[PDB]
Amino acid sequence: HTLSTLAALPAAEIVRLANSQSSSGLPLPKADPATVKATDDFIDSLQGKAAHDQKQKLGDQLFKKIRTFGVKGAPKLTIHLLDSEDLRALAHLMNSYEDVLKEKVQHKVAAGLNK
Amino acid sequence: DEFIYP
Repeated sequence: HTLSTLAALPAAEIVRLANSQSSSGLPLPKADPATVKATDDFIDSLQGKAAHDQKQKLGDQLFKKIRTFGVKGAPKLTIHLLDSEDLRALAHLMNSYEDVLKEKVQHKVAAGLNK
Repeated sequence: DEFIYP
């Protein structure tokens, strides 16, 4: 499994593979548990809000993270990710698996989805 | 730059 083949999977499958430590070939670092719990508490905090309100609040952290990556069209990429992925899994890529997230964003830039 | 969900 390469980084690009992995970034091509849904966030929930990338994260599922991370936790099932048969990781003899998974280009993912060991997640920090204080970070994993802060992200899960954050997502817990959004349960019960309007879908629209949940994507805006997560989008805030997500857009800031894509702008660090150096990619143009980070709003459009941010919206597309929020509409195409599991919110909780995406936040785990954002805070814990940033390089996979970047490989996934390059896949979308390749589809002209930032334009 | 401001991020907003439509």
